[PDB]
Amino acid sequence: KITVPTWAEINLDNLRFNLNNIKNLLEEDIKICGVIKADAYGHGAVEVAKLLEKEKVDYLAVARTAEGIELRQNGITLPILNLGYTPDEAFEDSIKNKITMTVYSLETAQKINEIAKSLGEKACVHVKIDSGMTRIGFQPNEESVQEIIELNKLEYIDLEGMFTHFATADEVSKEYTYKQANNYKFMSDKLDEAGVKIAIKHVSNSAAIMDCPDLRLNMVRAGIILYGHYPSDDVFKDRLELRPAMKLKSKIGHIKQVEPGVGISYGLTYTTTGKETIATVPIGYADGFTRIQKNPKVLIKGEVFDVVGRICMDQIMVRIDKDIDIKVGDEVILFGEGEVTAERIAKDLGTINYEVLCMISRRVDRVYMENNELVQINSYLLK
Amino acid sequence: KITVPTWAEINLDNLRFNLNNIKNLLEEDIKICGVIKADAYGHGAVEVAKLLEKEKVDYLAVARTAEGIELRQNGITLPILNLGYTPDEAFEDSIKNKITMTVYSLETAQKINEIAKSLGEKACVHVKIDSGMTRIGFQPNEESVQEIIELNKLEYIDLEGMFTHFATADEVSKEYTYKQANNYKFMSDKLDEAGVKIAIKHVSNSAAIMDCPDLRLNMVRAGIILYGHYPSDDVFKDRLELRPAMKLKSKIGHIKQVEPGVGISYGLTYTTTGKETIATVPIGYADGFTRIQKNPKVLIKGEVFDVVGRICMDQIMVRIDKDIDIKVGDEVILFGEGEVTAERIAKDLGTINYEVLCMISRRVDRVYMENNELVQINSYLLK
Repeated sequence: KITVPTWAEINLDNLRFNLNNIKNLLEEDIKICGVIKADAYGHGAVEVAKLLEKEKVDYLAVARTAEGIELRQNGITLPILNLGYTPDEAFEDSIKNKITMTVYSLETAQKINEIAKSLGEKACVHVKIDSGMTRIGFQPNEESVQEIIELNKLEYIDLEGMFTHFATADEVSKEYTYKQANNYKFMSDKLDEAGVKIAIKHVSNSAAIMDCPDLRLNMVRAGIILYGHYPSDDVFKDRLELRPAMKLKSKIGHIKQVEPGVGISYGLTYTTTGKETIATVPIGYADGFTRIQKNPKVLIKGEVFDVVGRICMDQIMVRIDKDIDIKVGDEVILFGEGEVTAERIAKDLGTINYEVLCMISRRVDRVYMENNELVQINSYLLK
Repeated sequence: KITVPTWAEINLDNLRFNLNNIKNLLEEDIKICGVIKADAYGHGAVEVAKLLEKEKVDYLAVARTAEGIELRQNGITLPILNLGYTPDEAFEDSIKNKITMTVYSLETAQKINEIAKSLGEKACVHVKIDSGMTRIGFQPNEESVQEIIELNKLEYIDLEGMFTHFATADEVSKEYTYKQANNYKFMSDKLDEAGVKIAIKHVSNSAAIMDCPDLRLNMVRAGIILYGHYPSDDVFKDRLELRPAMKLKSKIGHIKQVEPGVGISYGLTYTTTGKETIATVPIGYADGFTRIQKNPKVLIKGEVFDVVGRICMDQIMVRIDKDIDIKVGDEVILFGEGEVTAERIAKDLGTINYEVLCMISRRVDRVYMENNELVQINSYLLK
């Protein structure tokens, strides 16, 4: 089966578990969007979507046209929303591929409308509101109320949805978040006033789903929690119980004994003290195991070990100070188990777990496990 | 043509320029191995090999079996070396695809042979000597020589080459490097003494190529210089002229004016002081524009601007203070031009230009320019 040295193992049961737990927090009538943007946060968008189809999620969310197109190429039938910007050049492909678009200007809706009209297709859109992330969206005002009314008028535009996103929900203070909600409420009340039916309204991310039950609306958007990681440590964790789905793994490729005072790797930034046992592992920075780390660690045979020297593009060196029966080809865990977590690496980096998950590079095959079985291998390099 | 928001643009003319100069440094006998591990350090391996084949390089190098196989699968016929570890699981595929394997043990060589025997195909190998980077390779001792002698005696092994790698060649002092060279010399002398023929002997990287003219053997391996970047700032730069080949480009997707005192993006880490023009660009950390950056910058319409806020997965915010005529849709350059360099980003990060080049995500399409013409677009996601 696995012919790569380094790979990412995704446990399907875990995803199933997480989602079901997610469901137990929701009333029968709240739609779930599974956010699988960025190759499903590194987990593999196509496979996750398949799973999400099996489990009857309502919506899928992507960041890019191609990302959605990818799923469609692989026979995904669920509804897809592109959470972000769609260049004019992609409008036509979006329509043809049934990618719901996000819009924050009437101008855009008009170009889209022109294209759909040409194709004799109604193009479906979701309107973003800027409630204070200040990233994309209509500003929450009367003009924008009018602009939206005009938008909804266009034929060849089906204004399915309206949504906003939250800056601060993962944090302890929800003041900004509720303030963000009112601004959305303002847009909602007004368009409703003007008789504009928007079928799906949604504002909640993972943190909001956990922390903020009064914010359901039509749909919620789950991202990180789907993969068994928390948004922050300040969310109400007891509310939702999670297993991480991913392990980053590798194999010992060389092991040897090194004399005292020998330097390792580029720059010779480490030297052995005494005779040391050194294992080389074929993962490096170009796999997404970043050189920036500083206190990089690995798990072998249940023991944590320090990565010594400079991390190379394709390789790392590890010191074996505990004594254990190891040999070339034994498995190594970079994160995903025990003490080695995406969270740990992230803290060391000063980034967030989301980035570390996303970091896994193209050449790392994604290997899928179900009921403790290898069920699927995906290469991004090979046919 | 380009339907993606964010792409990497590769100038072939630049690679050709870079190679030529490199070629200009060498005798009419010294082989070049084009080192294209990690998707050609991110520039797209297949396309880069194609060019390399066109300009007649001798050998190609990669980090993984699949990287080699990807090339083969794309019609590349040049000899390929996997500089790294090969798993047992991958031996059959290497033999079949004409991938030269690096070997640093007799035991692994026997295993290869046994496999080569059953396929009826001679398996071609290069032996790695550990001369002081302590990564992979034989220890340079007599016992090693003996084994190599033994190795060479195996039937479906063609021992084509021997090589080592340098830790500190990019440094001002070359004491370690020459020290490393001697160890190799030792191995090479002993083996000649034993009459083991060894067709290609090689040790030099880009740095050695530039500064260490005496270390050509049969072949030198060029990586970083091929892409028009320097291994370190301490090399003899003026001995080789380079143009960088890659540009990370995105497009403006939202512009707005922001009231004073208003927070942007995650955790509201930036607050607006007065009325500020803010552009939203569809690149983020999951494209490899890492969140880790303390001082992210972007260049638009000739001018550099600060990225403001925490970087998102797929999005950033840019503060436009100087006045220029900009329109949603206009191009944005993250790196590859002028003041915005990979080196800058690297310095900020605390890393090296090599990692930045590598960080480019799967979803960033690779766009190839020749003669000021777009000539090829590549999606890693579609088709």
